[PDB]
Amino acid sequence: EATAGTVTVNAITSDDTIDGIELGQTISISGKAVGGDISVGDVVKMTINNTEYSTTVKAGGIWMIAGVLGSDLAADSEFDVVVTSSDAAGNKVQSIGTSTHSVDLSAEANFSLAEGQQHVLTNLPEGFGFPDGTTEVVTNFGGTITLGDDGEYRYDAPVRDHGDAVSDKDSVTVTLEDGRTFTVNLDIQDSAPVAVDDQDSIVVQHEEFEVSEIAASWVSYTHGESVTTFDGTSDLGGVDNDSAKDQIRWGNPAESKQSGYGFIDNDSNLEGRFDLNQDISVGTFTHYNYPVYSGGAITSAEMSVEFSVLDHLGVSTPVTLTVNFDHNETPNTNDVNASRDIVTVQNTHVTFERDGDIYTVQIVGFREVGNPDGEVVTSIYTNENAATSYELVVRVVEGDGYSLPSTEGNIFDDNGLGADSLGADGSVTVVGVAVGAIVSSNESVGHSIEGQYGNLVLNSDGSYVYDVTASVSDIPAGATESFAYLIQDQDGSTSSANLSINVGTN
Amino acid sequence: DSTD
Ligand SMILES: [Ca+2]
Ligand SMILES: [Ca+2]
Ligand SMILES: [Ca+2]
Ligand SMILES: [Ca+2]
Ligand SMILES: [Ca+2]
Ligand SMILES: [Ca+2]
Ligand SMILES: [Ca+2]
Ligand SMILES: [Ca+2]
Ligand SMILES: [Ca+2]
Ligand SMILES: [Ca+2]
Ligand SMILES: [Ca+2]
Ligand SMILES: [Ca+2]
Ligand SMILES: [Ca+2]
Ligand SMILES: [Ca+2]
Ligand SMILES: [Ca+2]
Ligand SMILES: [Ca+2]
Repeated sequence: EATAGTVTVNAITSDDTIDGIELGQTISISGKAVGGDISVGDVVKMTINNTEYSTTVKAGGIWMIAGVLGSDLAADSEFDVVVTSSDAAGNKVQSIGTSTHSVDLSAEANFSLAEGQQHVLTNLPEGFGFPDGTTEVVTNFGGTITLGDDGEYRYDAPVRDHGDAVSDKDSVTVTLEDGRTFTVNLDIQDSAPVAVDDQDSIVVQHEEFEVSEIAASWVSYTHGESVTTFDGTSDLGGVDNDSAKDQIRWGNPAESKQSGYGFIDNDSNLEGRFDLNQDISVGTFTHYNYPVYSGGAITSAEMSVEFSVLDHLGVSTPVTLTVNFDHNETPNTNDVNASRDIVTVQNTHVTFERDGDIYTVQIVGFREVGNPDGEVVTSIYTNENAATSYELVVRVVEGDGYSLPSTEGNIFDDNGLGADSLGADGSVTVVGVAVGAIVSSNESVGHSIEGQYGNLVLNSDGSYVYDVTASVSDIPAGATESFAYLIQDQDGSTSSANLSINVGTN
Repeated sequence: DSTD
């Protein structure tokens, strides 16, 4: 009985698997046959996909099959190799080896492509193609890969919500009749809007008025005991250049003197002229707070601020601004802040005509003396046994004074540099706005916000209104406002730009 | 006594 040898088969190609390129090639198959009665020249046979391949054992037990079809090896993943040998006497024996290999005719093609655009697919894997008469495959997301006249493959990337819980990696597998598959993976990239800077301008009018001296008179009051009105004196209020009754006093003194108000006009500093669109002090208002017995104080008092405006024909127009004050002479306790007395001035106005145009004098409020740029308030607080003083600020404006100088627009329009680009996602709104150069999604859209020279209301649809609040005197040459705004698309992409407003005077 |  002859002695069988060892039959071995080497890996089928380097990685021991038949891929889609090897599918169309002729593949060498090799191995060994050693030991037992195996001799050089012995027959080597194997059946692969129902085709027999044969060779012989060479010196050293090497055996090799020149050319096996890749298609056969792709269709048959396991086969036996049989070697027929004999011994001296002629006793036969068969030595058998078995070979397995893997078959993977797939190839993948990976892309990362912007949404809402058509893209030519470059560097597709070798042998990529559509079967038969196919000119279009539909992707998992409903996109299409289309074979064009020019032989190029083009992908129409759908728009995606890149913020939701669904992957945006599209895919499609092409299958060919020979068994090859091609999987095209298409990572759809998000798009974003592009905000473009905007330009606007506004001009604030300057206009000098010639005005007479001011005469301020306390003309009426409600409640109070021992109420008197009088032209101011050195002892009570200080002196002014007229005989109008600029002082008012009330109350039964419970320690020393009467409480009241005094108003000393600004005739000398004004030098007989007003300016349009300019905070102006018409005089100094002093609140004299003394302790008076309960119930002896006014609750309101009215002061007429009278002056004439002269035109270029020499015609004088008399003007009377009525200023109403609400007064609270509060109960006095050991609490000094609670014991303070409170004056509130009302925001009244008066309109007058000069040279065929109307102008409106408006009460602004109280401002601390010596502080032209300080805060203006409408309520002031004075300790018992003290007096506080404030400039009484007005502003004169063209018209009926229903609105300040303003300009409007929409940041989505072309405002000098082109219209904002919205991106493929759409649903773009303004989600943040702020003065300066930095902006984030915030809670100022649709709100009035304070700039350098005015206020802005920018809404989510891009519409804005800017109005100048600053006094003309505080607007330097080349004054500019700039607000940064942030827009946001359907799935969260954001872009910022700046709304620049030129603020001039003329 | 009671002043304002
Ligand atoms: Ca291989
Ligand atoms: Ca091929
Ligand atoms: Ca032999
Ligand atoms: Ca087989
Ligand atoms: Ca193998
Ligand atoms: Ca294997
Ligand atoms: Ca998604
Ligand atoms: Ca998107
Ligand atoms: Ca987006
Ligand atoms: Ca005067
Ligand atoms: Ca006087
Ligand atoms: Ca006076
Ligand atoms: Ca008091
Ligand atoms: Ca009080
Ligand atoms: Ca404008
Ligand atoms: Ca813009």
